[PDB]
Amino acid sequence: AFRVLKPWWDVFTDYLSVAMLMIGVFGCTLQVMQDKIICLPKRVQTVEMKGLKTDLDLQQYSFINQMCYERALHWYAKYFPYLVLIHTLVFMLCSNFWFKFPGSSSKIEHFISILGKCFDSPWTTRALSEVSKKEGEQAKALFEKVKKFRLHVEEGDILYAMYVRQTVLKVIKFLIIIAYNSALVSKVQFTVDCNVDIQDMTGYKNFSCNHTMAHLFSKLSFCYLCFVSIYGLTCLYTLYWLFYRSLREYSFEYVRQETGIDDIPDVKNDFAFMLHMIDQYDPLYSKRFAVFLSEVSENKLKQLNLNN
Amino acid sequence: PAYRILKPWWDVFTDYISIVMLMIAVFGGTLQVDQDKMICLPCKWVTKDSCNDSTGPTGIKYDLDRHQYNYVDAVCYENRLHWFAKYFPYLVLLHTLIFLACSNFWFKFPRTSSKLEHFVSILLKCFDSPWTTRALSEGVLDKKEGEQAKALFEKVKKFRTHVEEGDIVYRLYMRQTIIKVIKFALIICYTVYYVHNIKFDVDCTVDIESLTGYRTYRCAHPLATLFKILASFYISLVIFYGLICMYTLWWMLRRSLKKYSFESIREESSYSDIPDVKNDFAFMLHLIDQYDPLYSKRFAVFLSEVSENKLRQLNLNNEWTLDK
Amino acid sequence: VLDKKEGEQAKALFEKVKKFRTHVEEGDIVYRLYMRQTIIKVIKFALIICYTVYYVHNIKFDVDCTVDIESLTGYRTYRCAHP
Amino acid sequence: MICLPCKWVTKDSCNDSTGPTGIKYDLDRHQYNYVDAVCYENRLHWFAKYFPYLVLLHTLIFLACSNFWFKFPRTSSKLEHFVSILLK
Amino acid sequence: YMRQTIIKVIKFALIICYTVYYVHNIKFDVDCTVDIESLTGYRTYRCAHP
Amino acid sequence: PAYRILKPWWDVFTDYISIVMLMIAVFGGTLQVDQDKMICLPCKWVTKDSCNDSGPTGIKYDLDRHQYNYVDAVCYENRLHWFAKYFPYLVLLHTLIFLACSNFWFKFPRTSSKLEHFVSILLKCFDSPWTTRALSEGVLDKKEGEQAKALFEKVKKFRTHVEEGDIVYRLYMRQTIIKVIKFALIICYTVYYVHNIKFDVDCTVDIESLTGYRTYRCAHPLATLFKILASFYISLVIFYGLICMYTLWWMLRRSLKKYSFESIREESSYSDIPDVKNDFAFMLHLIDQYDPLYSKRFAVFLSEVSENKLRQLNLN
Repeated sequence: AFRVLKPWWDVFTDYLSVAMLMIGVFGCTLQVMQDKIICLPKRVQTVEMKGLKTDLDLQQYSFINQMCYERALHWYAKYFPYLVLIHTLVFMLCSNFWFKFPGSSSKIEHFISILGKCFDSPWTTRALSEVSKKEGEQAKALFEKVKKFRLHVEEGDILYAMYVRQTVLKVIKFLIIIAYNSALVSKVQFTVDCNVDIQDMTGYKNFSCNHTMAHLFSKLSFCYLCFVSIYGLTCLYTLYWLFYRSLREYSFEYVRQETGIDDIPDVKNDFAFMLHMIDQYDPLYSKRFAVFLSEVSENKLKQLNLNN
Repeated sequence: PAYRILKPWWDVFTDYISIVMLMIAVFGGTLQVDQDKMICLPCKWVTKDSCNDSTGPTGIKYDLDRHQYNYVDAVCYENRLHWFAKYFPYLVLLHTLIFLACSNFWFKFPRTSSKLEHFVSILLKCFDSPWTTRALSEGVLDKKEGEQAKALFEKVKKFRTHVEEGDIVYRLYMRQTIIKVIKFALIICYTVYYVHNIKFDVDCTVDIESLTGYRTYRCAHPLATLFKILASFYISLVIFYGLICMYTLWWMLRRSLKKYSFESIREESSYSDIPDVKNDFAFMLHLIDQYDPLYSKRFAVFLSEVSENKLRQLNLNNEWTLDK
Repeated sequence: VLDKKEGEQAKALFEKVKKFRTHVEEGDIVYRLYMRQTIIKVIKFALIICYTVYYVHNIKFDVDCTVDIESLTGYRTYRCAHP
Repeated sequence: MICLPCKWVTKDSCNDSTGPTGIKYDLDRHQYNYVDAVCYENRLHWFAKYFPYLVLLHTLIFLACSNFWFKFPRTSSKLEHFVSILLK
Repeated sequence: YMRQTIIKVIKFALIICYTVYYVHNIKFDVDCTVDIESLTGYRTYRCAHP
Repeated sequence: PAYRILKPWWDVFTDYISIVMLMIAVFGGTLQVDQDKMICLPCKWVTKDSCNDSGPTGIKYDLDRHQYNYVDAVCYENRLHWFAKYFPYLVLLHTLIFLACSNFWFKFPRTSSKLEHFVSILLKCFDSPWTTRALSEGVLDKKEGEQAKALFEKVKKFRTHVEEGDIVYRLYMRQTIIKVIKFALIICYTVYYVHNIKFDVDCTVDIESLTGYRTYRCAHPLATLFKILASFYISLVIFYGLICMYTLWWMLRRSLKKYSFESIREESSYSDIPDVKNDFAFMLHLIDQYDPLYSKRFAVFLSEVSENKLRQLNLN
């Protein structure tokens, strides 16, 4: 169960990444076959109009097309889809930066197993009814498991640091992408002027060329820019939610407002952050898992087991 | 897969219409990528940048190379051919993607997806439970069967407290339906207004007289009639999608989906303590009724505490045996 | 002979069959749908056969075209081959 | 649609009238392409152009008629319940 | 496993050596002197690899 | 799957070589279909109907594009060697024959049924707990004892049923022989005809009535690429043939129709395991060439002493 730890921003950015992959693949397959330039020499040799004869073979025309595709077309207009592909692959690889390192993955699996096991445990409902046998022994075992989890996760804070590094990397990459794409989006234009020196072959020096797939590349660039802007707004909201509330401290006072138990200790660092994650999924798991943390609940369960 | 119970006939209809519209998008996109050309022929005699249209017949010699013809084609395709004919498949594909995202947003949003999966699980394993059959039919029960029956009873008990308080699923489905209907309105306005601009014969006046020698060219867009019939088919499919979405909106407006009465269930069955459910639980129960009412018929068994007392009595008659 | 489990599941299946019969034998929505699909398929077959048989003779190889593009080409009538 | 001009026109009709030599038409390749496009658009019958698309539409209609039995939720639920009970 | 790792390292070394040595030969403008004057009429042509 | 157990290293090596040759055959076939042409220029200077070929200005041939296409097609069909045209199809056919020879062992119903029976009860003997009990050398479950006795009887019945005829061994030998002869013929004809894949081809096709020229010089675009593919195929066929000769030498090294259980009977307690023969011997040789643990775990069922320990322990 890994999808539970993914909030709305994580799946939103993932689907944005799939959209970016589709855009990059479409741009690449357009650039492989449809991308061509059409060049005509300048200053060439009831009104009856007559066409101008350039006195050029088809091979000379292809040669001019190539010289102007290489030495006149902007590199952005030729390598935009590959840049999109590379950048979105880096985005996809860094999308699960906080999911793939084995220690953090083990912490995720341990926390979700614990939270699901106490979710299935009826002792939570029994204790919530009390405040407001075999399963008792299972609840005691789950409680000592919760204490072991406290001794195993709460003292560390590596998960929060990895998440903040991943978010900062996403934000800085989005800034770079917006910057260079907005700077070079004006270079993708239909009519270009090509001044290569192939006069010794074709006889002309100045050419006017048309990038046939320039309107489509401009629309694709603007769509990719829109997707990048949405991705960056999502990452900026992620950073704002990261920073404006201290996620190294999880407070159970909101549970205390309606639950009488007050011996509940406040967890910190990794526990606090990933309980905030489960709160972002749904606060019910957190306000329900509150009852498994305090020690007077364990003492009450021990007394109940002794009486039974 | 497991969400097929939560998809009524309108959802299935819209899903298949979206599939056909996406097929139209892919077909038009491939055609516009491969064979979308614009064969342009210059007008020999012009009067104020307009073709004059003025012993066997002989061909008109234009003195134009193949590459000058290609240049004229590219210029007039870029400049004078209407944007709708050029970007019809891409706009269609974008609209299909928006429609599919709107339909499947609540299946991917974690806050509603968790509730939906919990509801589907505890209603299906409710449906195949033998206690439902034995209760609706109205001594000894299997130990595993009895423990499972009480486990699903407690699971329904906690699920009711977990879902009835909130209305996130109902509000999300409202918002998705409203967005889909306004998207249909926008599409059926703009596509219908701009569908008449996909014409076969287009005059182009692009001012490339210094590179070609002519100013006006009478072009011909080959995939104009085919794009026209594709646009008409897309308009028909969007009309069907919009009518289905307006039916969904009318269904959601007339009956308050934030309340659900088990009056029909509690009168036919002996159990008359089934409570009236509200909010999101009521909404997905209404959806299940739209799929198959007998699912909710069986699900109402676990909602009545008289059934709880009967199950507790039967389990106590089993837990405490004569021997012990 | 029969086991306790087999008897229990057979009785449960008996009640399931009775409830299924009670819930299904009320109406004929499945029969009506199958009828309607059959009639629609027959009508579609009839229309397809009529229009296709009528218009199949128009798929010819040599087609004479007269499109009036004399101002752009110089000729009026052309003979075309549809490969 | 390979279209060749009829140099001997007789009231909008092809007249169909010393080594042999080919007839010079004095037409560019692009004029030929324009003639092909116009005579394919205007004078080719709509059946010869849209026969496969009509066949595809008819096949999809037939498939929809066949599978609307299993796609309609009420009848799909009824058939699934019947299949489950009869298999059991 | 040791043999596979050794072969992979050796293959990497050879690939890097030959590819770095020969990557400069992928140019755009190449001059060809093929001597087809009997058939074409010219001897030297300057080409361009797309 | 279930048949990977009876596939030794030579078999899997030949399978991987076969799919590699299938891949290069598909590549060559796609190349032949799409980009296989030949550009033919007429020889303006001729001598006894041969290509004399004695600010420069290009030579005018006064040939249309269609006359050039006709010359290309005629010289391609006539004066281009059949190897340079049908090499990928020949490679595809040879690869299909090799794959059919490799997989006919699995498809023929008699041999496939025998293989399935062998694999099935080998898996069952692996799953048998009495295999572990016998290999270690207490308490027996009734179901476990019934399964063990049934497996012992099934082993005896199957041993009697298959040791009479060696159709599987004979089929495998025939497949190996056919594969090695195929490799010999393939390497001979491919080595002979590889030098006919040339770039410059002089064609004299006698189409002077239509084109006006007698002899033409053609360039085959996919000539050296096809030559590289032919050399790669020759290397692959040489590797396949060396593997096939090793497999044939494995057959002829020792009688695969006679398996001796001497080493296992010396290592294990049971020393009465008979020397089985023919198809059972071949099938056991194959799993010995995959993993000797299978024979170690399965030899306990053949021995009567283990049956004597079985009947004593079942009685207890």
